[PDB]
Amino acid sequence: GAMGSMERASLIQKAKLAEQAERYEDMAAFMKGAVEKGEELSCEERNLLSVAYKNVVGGQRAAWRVLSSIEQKSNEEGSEEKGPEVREYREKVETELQGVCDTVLGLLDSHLIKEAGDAESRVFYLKMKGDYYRYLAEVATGDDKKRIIDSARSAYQEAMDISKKEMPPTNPIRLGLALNFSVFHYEIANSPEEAISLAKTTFDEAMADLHTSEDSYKDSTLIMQLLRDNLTLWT
Amino acid sequence: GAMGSMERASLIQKAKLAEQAERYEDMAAFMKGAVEKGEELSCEERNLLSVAYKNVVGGQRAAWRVLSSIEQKSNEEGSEEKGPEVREYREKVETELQGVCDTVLGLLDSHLIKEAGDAESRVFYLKMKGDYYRYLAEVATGDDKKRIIDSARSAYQEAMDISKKEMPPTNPIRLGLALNFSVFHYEIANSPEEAISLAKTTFDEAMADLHTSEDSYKDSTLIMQLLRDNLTLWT
Amino acid sequence: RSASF
Amino acid sequence: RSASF
Ligand SMILES: [Mg+2]
Ligand SMILES: [Mg+2]
Ligand SMILES: [Mg+2]
Ligand SMILES: [Mg+2]
Repeated sequence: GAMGSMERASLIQKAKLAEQAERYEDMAAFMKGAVEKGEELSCEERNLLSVAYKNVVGGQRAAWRVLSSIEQKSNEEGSEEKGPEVREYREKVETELQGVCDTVLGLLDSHLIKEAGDAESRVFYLKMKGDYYRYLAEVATGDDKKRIIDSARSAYQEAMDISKKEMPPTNPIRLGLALNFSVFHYEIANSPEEAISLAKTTFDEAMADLHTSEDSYKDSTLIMQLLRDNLTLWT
Repeated sequence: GAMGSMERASLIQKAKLAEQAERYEDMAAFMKGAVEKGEELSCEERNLLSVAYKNVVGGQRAAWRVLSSIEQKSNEEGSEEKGPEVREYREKVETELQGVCDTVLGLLDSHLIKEAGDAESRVFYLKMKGDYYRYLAEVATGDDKKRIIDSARSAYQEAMDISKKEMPPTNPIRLGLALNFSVFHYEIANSPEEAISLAKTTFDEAMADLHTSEDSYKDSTLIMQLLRDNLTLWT
Repeated sequence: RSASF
Repeated sequence: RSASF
């Protein structure tokens, strides 16, 4: 699209500047242009792709939640009717959020996933696919909500199978994938016991592997603390 | 434009939702649509207009500063040349920021200022005009930088004359105008002594007027503390 | 309210 | 670095 005329290395360099500037919309557009160059992404470029859209969709999800809450209060007994404006604006933000999710899923399908052969790239993109279907599931209500949930579950499950076969239990991608799949179970699939079992098992198995550098120790234990935090919240 | 089909009251209601959602781009577009309805703005609508664009341009100014700093380091002795990407992206953000400033100044000129007859509305819009020319001055470098500075100074000076004649020294609009004009003197016009004199005089004159409600007392003293803070920074 | 990463 | 309002 608009990034077709810019060099791939320049799109990557400008994505790093945009992150420094906290310009995450720019960053995602730069990284979308870099992806559309057709070459596979390095580990550092995959992380930039992830950071950019996580921040874009993270703001949209936060706004959607503020508007959905206002809307639900507007639909209670005794609340005065204020017209269609709250539903209209909630729908406006919701449509934008879905558009970003579709953009990400579109990049994964054309053609990041089918070219990823290594475990680290393939699990990373399948986790992303699960995450962004999960963001769609947060706002889904119609006849596709079941199918959206199952697309999230399917992508997470495929990533889990690969990561258990191919990665050590302390690998940050494996840990982050298990954390988010556990959040899927708890928050989306109404399976809080499956969420808790997954989180406890993932934590204990990483704990028994920590003894195998101080730098990687710090990376894994950071994510294990998130599993711990959730377990404390959930039990 | 795109808000031409929406009711004025609906644009105002959606601007308040966008603020709750921290969706300041939406908020400004809603408030720009409400302005273009052609009716004068109430005090509450003027504040919404101000909040929306302050947040939009505030993010752009923060990003511009991060990029300008990187660029200046790139232009020092011993720094390796990285290509045109930093200057290109700094220019991209700068052009966007100038576009928002031009949008605001355009609203003030067509036709908010010429219809504002009361002191509170007229000083409010003239202060805004001074603020947004000041934001242009922060990034100006060419042959128009002198003229941009003088447009900022002229709008601030006209607002000051009205506010001293027409408002009490404790009025929040008068206080906020004097604070920002003092920031103009210090940061833009290279007149730090004029900045300090204006801040001290504005503070002392408000102090002698505080004895004239607890709610208005809290409003004025909040802004006086900003004058105090700056004086401590500047001396 | 759950944390993701 | 100066505060505005
Ligand atoms: Mg291009
Ligand atoms: Mg149980
Ligand atoms: Mg319209
Ligand atoms: Mg002196």
